[PDB]
Amino acid sequence: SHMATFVELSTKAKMPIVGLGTWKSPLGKVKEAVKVAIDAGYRHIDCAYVYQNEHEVGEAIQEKIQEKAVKREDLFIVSKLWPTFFERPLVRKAFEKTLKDLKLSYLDVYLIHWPQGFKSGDDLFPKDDKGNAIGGKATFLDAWEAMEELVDEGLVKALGVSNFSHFQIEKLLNKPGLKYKPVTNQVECHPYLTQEKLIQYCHSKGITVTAYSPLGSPDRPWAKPEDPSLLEDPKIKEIAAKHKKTAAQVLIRFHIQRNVIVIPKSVTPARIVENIQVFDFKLSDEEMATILSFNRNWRACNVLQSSHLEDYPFDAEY
Ligand SMILES: NC(=O)c1ccc[n+]([C@@H]2O[C@H](COP(=O)([O-])OP(=O)(O)OC[C@H]3O[C@@H](n4cnc5c(N)ncnc54)[C@H](OP(=O)(O)O)[C@@H]3O)[C@@H](O)[C@H]2O)c1
Ligand SMILES: O=C(O)Cc1nn(Cc2nc3cc(C(F)(F)F)ccc3s2)c(=O)c2ccccc12
Ligand code: NA
Repeated sequence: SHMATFVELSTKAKMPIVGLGTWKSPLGKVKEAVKVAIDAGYRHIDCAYVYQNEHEVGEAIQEKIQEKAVKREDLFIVSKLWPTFFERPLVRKAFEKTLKDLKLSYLDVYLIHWPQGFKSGDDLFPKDDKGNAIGGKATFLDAWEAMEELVDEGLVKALGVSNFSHFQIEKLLNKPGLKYKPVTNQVECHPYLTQEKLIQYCHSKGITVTAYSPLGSPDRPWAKPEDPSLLEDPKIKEIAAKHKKTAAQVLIRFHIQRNVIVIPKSVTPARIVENIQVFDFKLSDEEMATILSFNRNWRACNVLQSSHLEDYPFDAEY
């Protein structure tokens, strides 16, 4: 039995510092993955409408609660609002489908998945005659206002953002009539993209950071052979070998020691367990400084041609 350390949010709620990622977790395999995770002691599950497996995640959670392996109050479930649903009636609807699929009566955190709004419709990635993203009318500011109502009604404990630059967070924080603040900013983070300035900014505002693709997302479709590879990095493995841990475990522990929440994905039971056995060792300061020095500003998660739309986040330095 394992328990991830808690990171305290500005709402005083306690967010487990390690969680289970579920993107690319196939139907069939994801339900068992969630169950294994829960038995191992995971309490934080990272989900999303756009991952299209929330119902199987729902099945697993429901079955675990019923068989009394875990209570709802101790689970920490996060999901996200996809950019094609920023318009107010759509925000409520998408949230309702997410909540239904997950068989929950409330979410612990509901995130804006990406800052840029997309054209509404029966289409997740609307594009033009080329492959250019088509933007929508409603902005993340519009969306947030609708999301704030979910909090007012007790349907969501807290709100957050994902893939936001500090400029975009500045925009949200200075928004007139702001009712709720983001408790986290979920962004790609790993030794090739250390996010030093964005983490500094977020923490200075009482906003935690959730590190996604911490293993370099080797199963991302668009991966290309020349693309860097964290898990195969010999310097990483070298440090791993020293602590009698795997490369993955070092890549997870890295975030823990920056007080950054981290959500590695796996559907392999052995790996799921391995990924949470990271509270029995420490990386030295020298090791941390070394790992930080690997920064290459390389984004594994940057495949969509969307730099023309107004709220594209990665043009900003941070
Ligand atoms: N925009 C966003 O908000 C956003 C974007 C990307 C990701 N995320 C979230 O963050 C999660 C993690 O990111 P990601 O899924 O891109 O990638 P990731 O966690 O960096 O890497 C997942 C890959 O690593 C493998 N793996 C897992 N544990 C391992 C271990 N101990 N040793 C070796 N290989 C291991 C997995 O294999 P198996 O499954 O075959 O074991 C899988 O192929 C996502 O699932 C999602 O929840 C959010
Ligand atoms: O979404 C995940 O969790 C993983 C994720 N990432 N990406 C890369 C993306 N790049 C974006 C850029 C914008 C932008 F805001 F920049 F316009 C908006 C939306 C996206 S999706 C995908 O293309 C994708 C496809 C299916 C399922 C998940 C994903
Ligand atoms: Na990492």
